[PDB]
Amino acid sequence: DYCQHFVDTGHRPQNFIRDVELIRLKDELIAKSNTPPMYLQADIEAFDIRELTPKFDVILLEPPLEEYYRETKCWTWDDIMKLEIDEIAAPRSFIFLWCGSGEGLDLGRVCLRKWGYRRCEDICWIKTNKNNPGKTKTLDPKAVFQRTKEHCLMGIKGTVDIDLIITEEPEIGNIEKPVEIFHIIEHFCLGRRRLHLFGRDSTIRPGWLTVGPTLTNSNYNAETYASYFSAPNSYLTGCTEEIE
Amino acid sequence: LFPPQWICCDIRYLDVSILGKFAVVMADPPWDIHMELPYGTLTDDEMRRLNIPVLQDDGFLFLWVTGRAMELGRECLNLWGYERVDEIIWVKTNQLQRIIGHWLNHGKEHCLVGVKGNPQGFNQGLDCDVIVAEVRSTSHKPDEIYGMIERLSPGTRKIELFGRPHNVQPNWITLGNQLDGIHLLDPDVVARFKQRYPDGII
Ligand SMILES: CNc1cc(N2CCC3(CC2)CN(c2ccc(CN4CCC(C)(C)CC4)cc2F)CC(=O)N3)ncn1
Repeated sequence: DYCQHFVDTGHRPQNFIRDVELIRLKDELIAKSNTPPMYLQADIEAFDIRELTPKFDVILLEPPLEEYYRETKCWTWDDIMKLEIDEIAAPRSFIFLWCGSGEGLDLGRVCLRKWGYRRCEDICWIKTNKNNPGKTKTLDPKAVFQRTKEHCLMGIKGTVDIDLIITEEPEIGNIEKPVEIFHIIEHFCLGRRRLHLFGRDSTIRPGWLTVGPTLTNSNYNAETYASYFSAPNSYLTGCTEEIE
Repeated sequence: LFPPQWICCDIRYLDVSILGKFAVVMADPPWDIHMELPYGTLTDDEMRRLNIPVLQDDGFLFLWVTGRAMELGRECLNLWGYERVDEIIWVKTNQLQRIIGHWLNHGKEHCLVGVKGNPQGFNQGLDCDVIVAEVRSTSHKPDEIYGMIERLSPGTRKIELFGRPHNVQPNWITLGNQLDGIHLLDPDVVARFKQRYPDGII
């Protein structure tokens, strides 16, 4: 049907998905609850991660895979898997790990278990090519099929939305992940201590602490940050009215 | 012999050695996922114990996974001697082309792709890892996957495990316990079957 058609015309099946009640006040409660954005330039290879406190309710981990530059310092899964993520994750906490679409779908699960998480949801970023159908993909040798998506694995430890993200393939060498991942995360109401490892200037954002090597500016102060969650704010979901 | 063949049986106890080698294996097993059960499941060990490795020397395995079977299927895949090299997802739509564990609503189904040995002469790259198709009936896999498999490895012998009567397909041998008897046509298969099951009962 549609896979016969992609072998015909160059349009990925997902080019044809359409539409891609008011939970709007929720977004207002996230926005009122949101800490000011904090950010910190740090070479995470060389950075004692422990210096990040307190312990985080949510970690979004977007390490720069060598596969993202399949056309244009890359981390191997060797490197990622040595991160001491378990040291900064709150006893009950969540992780969202961008795994790409190769070995990462396997190695990333080794990581989720190495750090104490169970996989909860596999969220797929499905990339349409409505604006450049005549440009197929240069496959990994191991590949059987054209690879046209990326996976973001969700993990939990301790005790409304869909698992699909449909957008158009970024330009070769643009590596930004769909901003929609932040909405999915924020709508879960998991806690207000949110950490984005390997974020960039372009990803800084209210409600989040961003740490990554390419940041050009930093404003992080552990005491200033900690101050945002002292009582009576320690346990808010991020989705409630702030305590007066 | 090109046309549909099938064998009603318990895949646990059937001697799959008689069926020979297959360029492609597909299975949509009844994993023992988070309780429920509108059908009878296999335990983890029975899935580990399945005799997939006799079925191929070089070729591909297509393994449907859901829930915790996403991790368990990766284990069986590796124990059976395969390496996962791809992963197809099916996006479930309605007849007007819109989309239809605890934390998120599932819009998709996963099918791991595994390779074993050194398959040669395959049209790797023709399709993409995404299927979009209407849900024809509950718990049914979309026909598009057979198209993708045929394009991948045209003309070759294929076997489906845990298929149901609608899954019968040219070039395929379907195994399933709700199938209508035993319909076989390829002589060598009919030979090793009569030699192994003279009185025809697993
Ligand atoms: C005991 N040993 C056996 C068992 C055996 N069957 C075992 C029972 C069998 C038919 C064959 C198939 N099943 C079934 C139904 C649904 C699924 C889930 N999946 C998930 C992915 C989708 C969405 C692509 C598609 C749906 C899996 C299943 F497995 C429902 C059903 O009724 N029967 N055949 C021989 N030996």
